[PDB]
Amino acid sequence: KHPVPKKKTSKSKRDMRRSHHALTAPNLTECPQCHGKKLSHHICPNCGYYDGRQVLA
Amino acid sequence: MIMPQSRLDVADNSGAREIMCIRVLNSGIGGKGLTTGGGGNKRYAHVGDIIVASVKDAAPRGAVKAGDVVKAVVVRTSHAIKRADGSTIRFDRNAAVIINNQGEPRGTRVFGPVARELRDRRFMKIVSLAPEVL
Amino acid sequence: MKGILGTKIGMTQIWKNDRAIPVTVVLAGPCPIVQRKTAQTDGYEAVQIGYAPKAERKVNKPMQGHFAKAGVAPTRILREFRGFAPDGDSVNVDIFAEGEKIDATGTSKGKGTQGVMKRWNFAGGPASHGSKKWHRRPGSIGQRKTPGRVYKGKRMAGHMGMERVTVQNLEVVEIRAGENLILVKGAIPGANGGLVVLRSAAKASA
Amino acid sequence: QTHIKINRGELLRGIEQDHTRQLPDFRPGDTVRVDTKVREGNRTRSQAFEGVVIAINGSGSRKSFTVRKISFGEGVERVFPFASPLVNQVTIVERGKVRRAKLYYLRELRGKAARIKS
Amino acid sequence: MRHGKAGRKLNRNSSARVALARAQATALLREGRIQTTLTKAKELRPFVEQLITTAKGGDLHSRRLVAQDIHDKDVVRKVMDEVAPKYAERPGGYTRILRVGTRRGDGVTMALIEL
RNA sequence: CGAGAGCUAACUUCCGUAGCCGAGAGGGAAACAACCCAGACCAUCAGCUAAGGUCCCUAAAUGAUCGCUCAGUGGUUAAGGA
RNA sequence: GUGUCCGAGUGUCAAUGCACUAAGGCGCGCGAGAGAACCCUCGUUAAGGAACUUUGCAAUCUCACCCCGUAACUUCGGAAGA
RNA sequence: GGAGGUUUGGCACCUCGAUGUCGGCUCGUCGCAUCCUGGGGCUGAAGAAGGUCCCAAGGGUUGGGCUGUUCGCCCAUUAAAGCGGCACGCGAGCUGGGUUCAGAACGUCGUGAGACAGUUCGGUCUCUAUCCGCUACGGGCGCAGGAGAAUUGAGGGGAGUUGCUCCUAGUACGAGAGGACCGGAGUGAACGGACCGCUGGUCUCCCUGCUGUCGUACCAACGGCACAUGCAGGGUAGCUAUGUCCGGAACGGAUAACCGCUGAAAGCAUCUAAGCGGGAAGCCAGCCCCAAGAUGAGUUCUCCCACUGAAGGUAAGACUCCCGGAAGACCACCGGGUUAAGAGGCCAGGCGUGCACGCAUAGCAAUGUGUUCAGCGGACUGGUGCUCAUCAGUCGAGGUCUUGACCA
Ligand SMILES: CC[C@H]1OC(=O)/C=C/[C@H](C)[C@@H](O[C@@H]2O[C@H](C)C[C@H](N(C)C)[C@H]2O)[C@@H](C)C[C@@H](C)C(=O)/C=C/C=C/[C@@H]1CO[C@@H]1O[C@H](C)[C@@H](O)[C@@H](OC)[C@H]1OC
Ligand SMILES: [Mg+2]
Ligand SMILES: [Mg+2]
Ligand SMILES: [Mg+2]
Ligand SMILES: [Mg+2]
Ligand SMILES: [Mg+2]
Ligand SMILES: [Mg+2]
Ligand SMILES: [Mg+2]
Ligand SMILES: [Mg+2]
Ligand SMILES: [Mg+2]
Ligand SMILES: [Mg+2]
Ligand SMILES: [Mg+2]
Ligand SMILES: [Mg+2]
Ligand SMILES: [Mg+2]
Ligand SMILES: [Mg+2]
Ligand SMILES: [Mg+2]
Ligand SMILES: [Mg+2]
Ligand SMILES: [Mg+2]
Ligand SMILES: [Mg+2]
Ligand SMILES: [Mg+2]
Ligand SMILES: [Mg+2]
Ligand SMILES: [Mg+2]
Ligand SMILES: [Mg+2]
Ligand SMILES: [Mg+2]
Ligand SMILES: [Mg+2]
Ligand SMILES: [Mg+2]
Ligand SMILES: [Mg+2]
Ligand SMILES: [Mg+2]
Ligand SMILES: [Mg+2]
Ligand SMILES: [Mg+2]
Ligand SMILES: [Mg+2]
Ligand SMILES: [Mg+2]
Ligand SMILES: [Mg+2]
Ligand SMILES: [Mg+2]
Ligand SMILES: [Mg+2]
Ligand SMILES: [Mg+2]
Ligand SMILES: [Mg+2]
Ligand SMILES: [Mg+2]
Ligand SMILES: [Mg+2]
Ligand SMILES: [Mg+2]
Ligand SMILES: [Mg+2]
Ligand SMILES: [Mg+2]
Ligand SMILES: [Mg+2]
Ligand SMILES: [Mg+2]
Ligand SMILES: [Mg+2]
Ligand SMILES: [Mg+2]
Ligand SMILES: [Mg+2]
Ligand SMILES: [Mg+2]
Ligand SMILES: [Mg+2]
Ligand SMILES: [Mg+2]
Ligand SMILES: [Mg+2]
Ligand SMILES: [Mg+2]
Ligand SMILES: [Mg+2]
Ligand SMILES: [Mg+2]
Ligand SMILES: [Mg+2]
Ligand SMILES: [Mg+2]
Ligand SMILES: [Mg+2]
Ligand SMILES: [Mg+2]
Ligand SMILES: [Mg+2]
Ligand SMILES: [Mg+2]
Ligand SMILES: [Mg+2]
Ligand SMILES: [Mg+2]
Ligand SMILES: [Mg+2]
Ligand SMILES: [Mg+2]
Ligand SMILES: [Mg+2]
Ligand SMILES: [Mg+2]
Ligand SMILES: [Mg+2]
Ligand SMILES: [Mg+2]
Ligand SMILES: [Mg+2]
Ligand SMILES: [Mg+2]
Ligand SMILES: [Mg+2]
Ligand SMILES: [Mg+2]
Ligand SMILES: [Mg+2]
Ligand SMILES: [Mg+2]
Ligand SMILES: [Mg+2]
Ligand SMILES: [Mg+2]
Ligand SMILES: [Mg+2]
Ligand SMILES: [Mg+2]
Ligand SMILES: [Mg+2]
Ligand SMILES: [Mg+2]
Repeated sequence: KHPVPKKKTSKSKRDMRRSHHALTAPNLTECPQCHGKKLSHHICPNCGYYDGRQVLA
Repeated sequence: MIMPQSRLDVADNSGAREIMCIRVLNSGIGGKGLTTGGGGNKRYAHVGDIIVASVKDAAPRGAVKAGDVVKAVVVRTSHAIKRADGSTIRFDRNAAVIINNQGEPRGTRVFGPVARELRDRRFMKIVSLAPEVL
Repeated sequence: MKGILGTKIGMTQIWKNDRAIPVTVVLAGPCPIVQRKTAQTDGYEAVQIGYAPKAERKVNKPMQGHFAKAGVAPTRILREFRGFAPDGDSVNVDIFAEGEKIDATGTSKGKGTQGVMKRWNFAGGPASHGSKKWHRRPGSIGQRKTPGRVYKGKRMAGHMGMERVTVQNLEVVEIRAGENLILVKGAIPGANGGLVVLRSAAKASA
Repeated sequence: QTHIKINRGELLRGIEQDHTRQLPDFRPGDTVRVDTKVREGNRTRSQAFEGVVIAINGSGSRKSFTVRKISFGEGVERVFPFASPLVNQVTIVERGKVRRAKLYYLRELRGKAARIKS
Repeated sequence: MRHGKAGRKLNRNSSARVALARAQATALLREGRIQTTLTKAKELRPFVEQLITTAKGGDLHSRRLVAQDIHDKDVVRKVMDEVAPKYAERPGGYTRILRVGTRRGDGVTMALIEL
């Protein structure tokens, strides 16, 4: 039993492994009924409008 | 479905009551009596298949006594059998009936209905003695 | 050679004479003759035909123009039948006659990531006589040092599913002509409503 | 997966209905199916199953009932599709009182006192 | 696989799946809107719509069929005498979801469910 | 190479003797401490050679002359047969 | 793991047992999805029934109270909940 | 006289800062000195069944009792129950019976402590895989424009087994009994793929029934806990076998042993020395699946065109996101996204359950009947715009050169 890794892993191959951890920037889009930005198919956090005002704040 | 170790009930008056199977075969009724072969790996006797078995309890006063090796044929599955039309048959208890190597039974009368597949395997002699088929 | 497309609909019981049989209903609806590929203009002989129309709003422009060469409404599926040279459009009746053998090709039902006991009929190993590979596990996987290899090809957990499968010598039980249905003896592969193709027997045995 | 607008159901039912016959409404009381069997070489023959009806299953072509007799000491049961050509006719013998759709307990009982109510 | 099954465990057993469905029913009926995780709201919508259509029968049977899932009497009177008669004209579709967006602690994307 | 021990086995064991290796780089033997060539003070985009080579890989005669083998022998043994 | 004391009710021959619950006390200080292989604790299983295997190991099966009935053997008590 | 390295060995070369050891189980793959099957020669080969040698490794080679066993014996079958290799294949895969740690006992040896590869009971087998390798699934980039879709198959895999019966034909053969080759037709076994109509399994809250105890004030009616379904009784869709359908093949080509045609070297003879024809379950092709990262990057059909200053708005056209899917771990794939039936709901139907509440009546009551083929409702088939798929955003071409041909 008890597998272990053999040789210490090198800087370069480590970085090739992490090559996929790039983050994906949200596709933001500005609220038509306000100033600020809002996630698509969500209510505008700043205003609260999904078409009238939807959330309280 | 018959497999080795599966005790079955004798369908005749040859004078054993209970026979534990010990082989499924794959031979039918030929013109030299029973056939040989069919391949030797089959593992399930369905109705109308020959099956060697050791007799386990027999009657006092009997043609067949206890412990003897005998080729039975099977007439009563608990497992379902299905016709070319879509009927299904099943019987509450498994049962077989001992024979000699020409297909002729070794008792005087068969006991309880036999499956009609026996008629398909030209087992004429057994099915003559049987109060009902199906 | 000759063939057509359609969709598996479902399975059923049926009585030809008195023998009950399981049939499968394909719907082999009319197929446009889109593209007539000839070796003199394509290197090989074949015909490409369509199935299940698509709402023209949903077509790309290039595909509207592909069909538009042929005077044909957009159809969500096109396929090619080698050696096949019909005329007009491929209705299913004309291609088949009752009782003839036809190969039936559809995509197998994707069961996903399957163990070895499920995928390759592996044995299993005792479910009580000691272990902790209680079921499921492939056991050993090779020899030892000589070939350090584990064979290329070795059978293993994996995507059991979704394969294209051909099934040979299926029997046309019946042909409903004005519905574009076609009964076939026994089963064909797929989830219901998948595409499938019916063709002449790949090996015309005697 | 092609994406036709199709009623799978009426498509099936249209070919499954040429092969559907209906008979005497029941479920769980005793009954006699008068069937043909022809396996007798080439000549035809009648034969009579009379037992309790223990289940009803299916619809259309696939519908089938299950009847249970004791013949010569041994219990017997059988499943006939209503559509089956080797099932000529079915008559009731008597209606049963029964709280339940299946009656598999009749398998465990096999006595005279294990009857069906009238 | 689930090549046709329907539903969700919500990482819990059977009786828990059940009380959670019954009690978020009780709450969004008690209060007309609640905010909860997006999964659990998609879960709740068919349950509570079935239930309001149970209450649309009027009858003592319909109210007892609701009483089995909603064992705080005051909500049973609300949903029965107040809310289902209101939806009288509605052919089904007595709820909506909009998604308020992501929470900080566990990074869930919560949403609102109302009627 | 010469003996013993062994089975006229052993990348076997024990002695005599010469050389290499140990302590030895360089060319050859596809590769390879031992074999064949040849003992590296340093530097050169100079010349003749050793063993070994000269069809392409791959440096250098698809060299010359009398044959021999048509077996891929060449590129894995023998008693024996033809 | 840690000595002593008190430790309610319903039902069940009895009980400090078992199930639910009073009082009282708590949800065990990552969460949310999803419903692959595989693994752990589990539920049901056609037909067959120990064929499995070192071994029926494990998992079934048996299950409390009442009545009837219980052997070889015995140290006369018991075996016996045969 | 050789061969092979599977036996008991010899030798002592790597390994004592560790190369886990016998048997089983699980996976396998290779040799061929071939157990079956196929093609042959000779036979003391009439026939049939054989013997023995040659060519042949495609596939196949059974289940149980005894023992830790390998083996061997036996049961009962078989076309046949092949021989060996792969660390006597396989413990970071499993057991742990054997043997080989501590207890103990017996025999034997020792005065004794103790002992034997003699025996006997018992005795801890270590959640986390870096690399290569293996099965799956994506991301990037490439393929001299940017794109949607159909494709040719370089080249790679899988499959490959056989028995029995019948016709020929009771003919050839044989004194007789027995009893054929070749060809033709059928039917199973094991294995494989697919499938879920049938036969069944299961379907953890779809329906019902049961107990205790709590709770909704009480009765009725219900809920909770009794499992992580309290127990039981059935169970649709899915998923599945024991369940169904399909399969192995024919035709072709070149071949092995072998059998011959023409025919010399020797005016004969000889299948070969030139030449040619016939001949296998084997080789190539034929069946099914993959595949142009076949950087040798292939073809065809169609679309957008030629914008402004390697960059930027953009076309053709993808994506993000939303809603889902017989697609799935994630990704990916497929569908719908308001010129919309995508899912949910709602309505109708299907199927499961099996006669709901309540009220009436009967009856001391337990309970029975009617109303009630009821009531209830997961996954099933359709309709229907009632709810959510709003708004938007992001990316995405102007196609190098040289030579040759055709056009003004
Ligand atoms: C991991 C499970 C145990 O595994 C073990 O006991 C595993 C031990 C391994 C297998 C041993 O190594 C082997 O020794 C052989 C003689 C040779 C062999 N090959 C290589 C030839 C070799 O593999 C042991 C002796 C090696 C090392 C690792 C060692 O001494 C380990 C000690 C502790 C091991 C573990 C300790 O288990 C203890 O068991 C108790 C019952 C637990 O309660 C707990 O005690 C606190 C646990 O820890 C001491
Ligand atoms: Mg471990
Ligand atoms: Mg005896
Ligand atoms: Mg198993
Ligand atoms: Mg290992
Ligand atoms: Mg090697
Ligand atoms: Mg290697
Ligand atoms: Mg049952
Ligand atoms: Mg979780
Ligand atoms: Mg409704
Ligand atoms: Mg000597
Ligand atoms: Mg030496
Ligand atoms: Mg030495
Ligand atoms: Mg030294
Ligand atoms: Mg020196
Ligand atoms: Mg040197
Ligand atoms: Mg060399
Ligand atoms: Mg060199
Ligand atoms: Mg060295
Ligand atoms: Mg050196
Ligand atoms: Mg050396
Ligand atoms: Mg020399
Ligand atoms: Mg020179
Ligand atoms: Mg020289
Ligand atoms: Mg040169
Ligand atoms: Mg010689
Ligand atoms: Mg007390
Ligand atoms: Mg108490
Ligand atoms: Mg008490
Ligand atoms: Mg307690
Ligand atoms: Mg405290
Ligand atoms: Mg807490
Ligand atoms: Mg468990
Ligand atoms: Mg079972
Ligand atoms: Mg039993
Ligand atoms: Mg065994
Ligand atoms: Mg035992
Ligand atoms: Mg033991
Ligand atoms: Mg036990
Ligand atoms: Mg006495
Ligand atoms: Mg006494
Ligand atoms: Mg007792
Ligand atoms: Mg080391
Ligand atoms: Mg180590
Ligand atoms: Mg050979
Ligand atoms: Mg032979
Ligand atoms: Mg012969
Ligand atoms: Mg082999
Ligand atoms: Mg082997
Ligand atoms: Mg060895
Ligand atoms: Mg070994
Ligand atoms: Mg042991
Ligand atoms: Mg002594
Ligand atoms: Mg022992
Ligand atoms: Mg573990
Ligand atoms: Mg763990
Ligand atoms: Mg290029
Ligand atoms: Mg190819
Ligand atoms: Mg390649
Ligand atoms: Mg023949
Ligand atoms: Mg399969
Ligand atoms: Mg079912
Ligand atoms: Mg009450
Ligand atoms: Mg109640
Ligand atoms: Mg409680
Ligand atoms: Mg509790
Ligand atoms: Mg249940
Ligand atoms: Mg051929
Ligand atoms: Mg020749
Ligand atoms: Mg030829
Ligand atoms: Mg073949
Ligand atoms: Mg640009
Ligand atoms: Mg997608
Ligand atoms: Mg889309
Ligand atoms: Mg709207
Ligand atoms: Mg829809
Ligand atoms: Mg009533
Ligand atoms: Mg449900
Ligand atoms: Mg729907
Ligand atoms: Mg409309």
